[PDB]
Amino acid sequence: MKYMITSKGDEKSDLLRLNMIAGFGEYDMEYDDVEPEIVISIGGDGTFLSAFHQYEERLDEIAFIGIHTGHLGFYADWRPAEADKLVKLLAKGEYQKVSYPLLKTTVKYGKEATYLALNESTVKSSGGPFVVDVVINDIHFERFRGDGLCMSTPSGTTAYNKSLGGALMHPSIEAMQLTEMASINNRVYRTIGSPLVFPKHHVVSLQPVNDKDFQISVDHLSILHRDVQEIRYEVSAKKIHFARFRSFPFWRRVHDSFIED
Amino acid sequence: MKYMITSKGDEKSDLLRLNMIAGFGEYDMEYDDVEPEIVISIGGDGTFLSAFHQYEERLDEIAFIGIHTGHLGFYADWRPAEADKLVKLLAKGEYQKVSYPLLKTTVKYGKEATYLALNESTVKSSGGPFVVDVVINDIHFERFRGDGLCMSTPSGTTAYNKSLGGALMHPSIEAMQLTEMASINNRVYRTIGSPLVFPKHHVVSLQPVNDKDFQISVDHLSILHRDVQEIRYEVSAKKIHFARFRSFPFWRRVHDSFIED
Amino acid sequence: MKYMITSKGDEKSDLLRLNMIAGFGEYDMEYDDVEPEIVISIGGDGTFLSAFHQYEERLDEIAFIGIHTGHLGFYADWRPAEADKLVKLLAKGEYQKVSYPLLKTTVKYGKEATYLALNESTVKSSGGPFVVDVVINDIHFERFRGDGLCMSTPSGTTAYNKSLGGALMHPSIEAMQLTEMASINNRVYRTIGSPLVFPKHHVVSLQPVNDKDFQISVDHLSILHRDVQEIRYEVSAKKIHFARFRSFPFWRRVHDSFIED
Amino acid sequence: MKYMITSKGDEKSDLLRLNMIAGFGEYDMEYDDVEPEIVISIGGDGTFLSAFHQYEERLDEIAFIGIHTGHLGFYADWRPAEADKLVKLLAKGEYQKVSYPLLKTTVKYGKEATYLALNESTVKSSGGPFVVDVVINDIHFERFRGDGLCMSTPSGTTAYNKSLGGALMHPSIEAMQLTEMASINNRVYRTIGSPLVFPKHHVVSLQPVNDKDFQISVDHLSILHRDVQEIRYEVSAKKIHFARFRSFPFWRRVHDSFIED
Ligand SMILES: Nc1ncnc2c1ncn2[C@@H]1O[C@H](CN2CC#Cc3nc4c(N)ncnc4n3[C@@H]3O[C@H](CNC(=O)NCCNC(=O)C2)[C@@H](O)[C@H]3O)[C@@H](O)[C@H]1O
Ligand SMILES: Nc1ncnc2c1ncn2[C@@H]1O[C@H](CN2CC#Cc3nc4c(N)ncnc4n3[C@@H]3O[C@H](CNC(=O)NCCNC(=O)C2)[C@@H](O)[C@H]3O)[C@@H](O)[C@H]1O
Ligand SMILES: Nc1ncnc2c1ncn2[C@@H]1O[C@H](CN2CC#Cc3nc4c(N)ncnc4n3[C@@H]3O[C@H](CNC(=O)NCCNC(=O)C2)[C@@H](O)[C@H]3O)[C@@H](O)[C@H]1O
Ligand SMILES: Nc1ncnc2c1ncn2[C@@H]1O[C@H](CN2CC#Cc3nc4c(N)ncnc4n3[C@@H]3O[C@H](CNC(=O)NCCNC(=O)C2)[C@@H](O)[C@H]3O)[C@@H](O)[C@H]1O
Repeated sequence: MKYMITSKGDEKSDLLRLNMIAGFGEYDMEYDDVEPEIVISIGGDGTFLSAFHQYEERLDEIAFIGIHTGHLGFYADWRPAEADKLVKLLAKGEYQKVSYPLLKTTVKYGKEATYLALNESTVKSSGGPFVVDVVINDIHFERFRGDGLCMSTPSGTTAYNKSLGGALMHPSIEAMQLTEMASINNRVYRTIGSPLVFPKHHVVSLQPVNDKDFQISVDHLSILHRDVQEIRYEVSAKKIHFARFRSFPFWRRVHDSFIED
Repeated sequence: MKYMITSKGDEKSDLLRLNMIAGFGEYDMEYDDVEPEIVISIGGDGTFLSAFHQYEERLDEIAFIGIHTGHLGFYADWRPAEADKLVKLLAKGEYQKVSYPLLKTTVKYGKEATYLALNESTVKSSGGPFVVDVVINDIHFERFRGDGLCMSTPSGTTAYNKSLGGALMHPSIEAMQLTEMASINNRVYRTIGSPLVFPKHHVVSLQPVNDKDFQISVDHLSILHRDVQEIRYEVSAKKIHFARFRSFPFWRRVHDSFIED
Repeated sequence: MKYMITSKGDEKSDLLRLNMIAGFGEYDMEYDDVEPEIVISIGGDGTFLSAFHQYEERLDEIAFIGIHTGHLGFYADWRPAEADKLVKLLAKGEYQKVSYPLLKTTVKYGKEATYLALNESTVKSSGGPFVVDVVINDIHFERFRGDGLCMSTPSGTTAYNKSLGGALMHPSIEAMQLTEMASINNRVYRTIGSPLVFPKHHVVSLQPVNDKDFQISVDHLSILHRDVQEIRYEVSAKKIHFARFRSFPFWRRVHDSFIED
Repeated sequence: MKYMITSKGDEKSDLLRLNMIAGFGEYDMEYDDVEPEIVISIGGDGTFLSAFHQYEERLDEIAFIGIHTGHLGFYADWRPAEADKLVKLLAKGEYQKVSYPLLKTTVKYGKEATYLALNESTVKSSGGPFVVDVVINDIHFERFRGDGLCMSTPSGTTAYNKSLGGALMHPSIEAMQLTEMASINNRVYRTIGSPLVFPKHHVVSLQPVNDKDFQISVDHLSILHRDVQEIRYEVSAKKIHFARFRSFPFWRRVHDSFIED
């Protein structure tokens, strides 16, 4: 159907994109980057992230495919040499779609802004000390003092979540995971420490205690928010759809990226 | 209906059991510890664990209730002073049942033995070095060298799993979580490090590399197994049912047990 | 001899300062905040830190004493009710001095600036990704990718170092300790992970790989540095001297601050 | 002078030993495994550990050298191909000696046994729960509940200590480091969590609370001790001496063993 291709912008990725476009010209494939049904990302995981946010308002109409030009990307699971075979299989169709959960961040002021994340959503202070009350389904759970917090999707658990001590979570689990960044823990201040895994329909809310300015980052897009009254986290109802042409299981993907390949 | 009561065995718990029995005599409640429909545990989490394994062959016919005589137990969420009010509400009935996932361990030899866990199932070596290949859905994932491994249920994540760096997982998530015990990690030997969370129908298998003798512990019941060929982990199809009479959410339970109460 | 007193600035601390000054008027004690020999800090650990940096150019001529107005501070080990007994013992003299090691940070450009730390010296990126080569005594040790790094004094190991997984180190050990902040670790990027403890005369140097702008914080005083060519860490030759009037051992101080008091 | 050579016992190591002996026959070198002045270990770190304990009663009269037949050992820093050049340099002499601190474990009963460790000394329970009071210089510091504890030398910090979260410590620092094994931490039971680094002349003592049987392991030599009244740890006055023929710094050794080589 309709398709488009984003590139990292370097020489290698642009040429691959041009060759794939020329290969798509030899089928009934129309290039359309306004209402594509197939979005192809050529680059790394960052490039795939940019492609996701570029089309986040049409997630139900789009299937994503990643090609990695450098080393294996977690979302870009195709080597450049397989691009010709990918063009052919994609042209025919009859591929199966695979869906991963997403995370919804809502920021309220004193107005409401919402964001969608594929990796994670983190919160820090705008300079001063970060102090927030953590409220789970309207129950006050803890007062957090430290560098910040990170709320991860399942496919995000192998990213920033992993470096903060979080657990790696299979993407068929509709959940989100909260991890701490350097929390204070003494006789006066104490947090849970452990990562927390939340199911669908649970709401985690952050409430300022003193400072109301926070730096919020959704998939490394970092925005300063002033006069913040609440940050709410929940598993989104929207999902990202991947076009898959062969078996590449998640735990094998994890093995290749972290153990050996 | 039919019911029975287990006690920690100390003076305080025995007297509470006797008083509850006398209180049950004033209703249409028959004491039966062969085919009870209600099992009451008076003691700590250990006592509740013993009650679970005592009746693990009738989990679908039984609802559990825990009373804690010492401090708050995670499974024993009733104070002794509320025992009279518990007798009354239980006598009427019309309570709602709450189900938690369980973990199935299978041990093969050179014959098959299976176990059911409510907290976790761990594996260590019988003295020599512990070395196992970790296989996920028939895919070889890693070779583990270290002290041992721990596979946790959701309600178990606040137990041994928590002390090994695992994530705390809400019990409505049908999953199991694998955590490492002091793994070797240098240029020659390397593991994933991070905890792993597996959904229903995923099978994690441990395969010996050299030594075939392992000490396997299911809910602190520790058994030596010789001539072991495989240990398989998967989320059980069986579930434990709790009788609940009021709202005591999991994250509030976690807050009380770890933050403050 | 000569003395001065810094206060947190709230009502409670100002009144305590005024009362101690009036008590010092009844001895041969001259108030002098230009060349004091005794510096008294009334507040928390932050107030003590400010007092240290206010007089860092006369460390060999000054002994410090901390009074904590809120909860126990690690450096402020005197309760306000003991202020009168402290005035008396200090007026007589014949107290013993205790010395803690300090950390020297040197920043080079493309010029040289040096800083002295009592808790720690940390480095982050000015927004972009933080990537530095870590060089130990002119040996290239690792390339670090992550949120940042923290170099701690011994008395600092119970502060930020503690929240990043570092070890707690007795202050009689002339050393410094380096800990990571959320490092990337996969098949392509890998760091040591473990904290590193360095003796006197060892030099740890950070060298930029791409971005040359870093946010450097010495005892929570955070400064942006542009066009950075090198950050060098080493145990200082200067030491801070505490006046002590009774036995309050470090591990007891640690017990009171973290286990129970 | 006098010398002897221990081998791992496999074919490769025995032949190397025989060739080195024949090479030593061509100098004024007498083979003597009763009172050697030079001890050569051919194998891995385990083989070097066995050589250390074989001659622990003559540490001041002996210099050690390790040759690694498999991958790089931390104590065995010579490749087999350099054995001929090692024979020659050792025959001449005029080499410089390098000393590493050691750890002294003392076990008291209801009699006294002492052990010397080069890597570490650990303590576990003989089956039941491990519960000990931790006393630092006669000050009660904490009650530990968990799997066990590990007290490490500096050169041991890259071994078991590393896998338990401890810090890596340069061997010129006369110290010992204590790390936890899976400690219980909730509202009722709490430990320090962080590793602890102790200087020379500090004494750490473990005192049983209930069970008095402990499994104590000194450099992987594991002994059951019954009727235990106290386990005392302190930096030994004895030191191990290494013969060094060229610069191979500790942090380079660490880089090669963990980052890349
Ligand atoms: N302190 C920290 N430690 C560890 N990770 C941290 C971190 N701070 C942020 N992040 C993670 O970077 C994401 C944003 N960036 C693109 C990516 C993607 C990714 N997504 C996944 C996934 N789902 N699973 C497995 N690997 C994944 N990756 C892998 O990360 C490696 C690069 N990481 C870097 O940090 N660069 C420096 C700053 N970031 C960027 O400029 C752009 C690449 O190898 C890439 O392939 C965020 O969304 C965070 O998650
Ligand atoms: N090194 C280690 N560190 C941390 N935990 C470890 C551990 N080794 C094993 N275990 C856990 O003990 C369970 C078995 N025992 C009864 C319990 C239950 C429990 N279940 C839950 C739950 N689901 N959620 C939250 N808290 C829970 N608890 C809390 O543990 C505290 C006691 N722990 C102890 O270890 N005693 C010493 C040895 N064990 C026993 O004799 C009996 C009590 O406070 C009890 O209330 C196992 O199944 C493991 O999980
Ligand atoms: N993410 C993080 N997690 C943990 N600590 C972090 C951190 N970021 C920074 N720091 C540490 O704060 C120091 C600077 N601040 C005064 C202090 C002193 C201190 N010194 C010691 C010591 N030597 N030993 C034991 N406790 C000590 N304390 C204890 O820290 C508690 C407050 N901590 C806070 O963070 N406030 C928010 C930001 N900071 C400030 O505004 C002022 C007080 O209880 C105080 O008594 C820095 O130098 C860092 O070390
Ligand atoms: N759960 C655990 N996780 C991590 N380490 C653990 C551990 N349990 C115990 N140990 C450490 O094994 C030592 C005893 N063994 C010889 C060694 C030496 C060593 N010494 C050093 C040093 N100073 N610095 C850096 N590396 C060093 N090594 C490296 O350890 C690798 C093997 N480790 C193994 O465990 N084998 C299984 C059991 N042990 C043995 O049969 C024999 C080899 O690569 C060897 O070269 C102990 O003394 C402990 O320290």
